[PDB]
Amino acid sequence: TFSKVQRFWESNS
Amino acid sequence: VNTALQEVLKTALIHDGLARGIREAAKALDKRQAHLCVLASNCDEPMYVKLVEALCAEHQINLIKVDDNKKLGEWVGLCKIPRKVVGCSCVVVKDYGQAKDVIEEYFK
Amino acid sequence: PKKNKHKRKKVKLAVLKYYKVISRLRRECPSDECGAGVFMASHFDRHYCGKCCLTYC
Amino acid sequence: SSVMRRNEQLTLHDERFE
RNA sequence: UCUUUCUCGAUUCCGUGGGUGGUGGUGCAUGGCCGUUGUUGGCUGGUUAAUUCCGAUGAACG
Ligand SMILES: [Zn+2]
Repeated sequence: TFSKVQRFWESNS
Repeated sequence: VNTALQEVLKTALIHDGLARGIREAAKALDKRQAHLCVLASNCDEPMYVKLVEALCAEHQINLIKVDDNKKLGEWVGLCKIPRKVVGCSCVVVKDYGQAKDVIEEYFK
Repeated sequence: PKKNKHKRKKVKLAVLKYYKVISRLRRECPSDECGAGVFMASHFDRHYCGKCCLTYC
Repeated sequence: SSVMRRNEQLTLHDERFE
């Protein structure tokens, strides 16, 4: 279980 | 030999590859993309008469001599339909698009 | 002081002075967009070129 | 493209429209 | 703009006519379009004392 930090790294609408 | 020259300048006008004026002719000549050059023989000043074939031979370009300039000018599209009749003394065909083969083995 | 229009000077064969006999009488521009055919204007104290202002004094 | 033309009396320039 | 030649090259530029004339101005008719003539619901950010400031972000009834 990973790639949630990568999901939160994308700071765009 | 003029009809072959006429059709090769006509297809140069079709493909927009020729350059009109001794300035544009010389720029096409010395940048090593020219294919053939055409010089009028009805010239007064002899300074530019002799250097054009020197430029042609320095860059290995063939040359065709024409007696008239106004006929050459109206063939290469310097007139609009004609009211204004102007003619050029030098024109270089940088690239082509049957009788062009006749021209190229007339060069040899 | 009427609005006269400037007439360009019809210089006789300004083309036929950058070459001899072969080589270039003037310098060649070392620019990336153009060069080696764009003749380098050499005025009596300075220089002047075509496009991207590669100027030497 | 059309179907009819000026038919005869020669051509001068084909014109580059593309 | 006044000297010095570097470049783009037909995209041209000089003069003359009581003949039209043009980003011409102005008045009439003219097609569309705004506005003009009730009722009930329903937070990534920096910032200030403060759910503070700026910054992205809906439905029926007569
Ligand atoms: Zn140069």
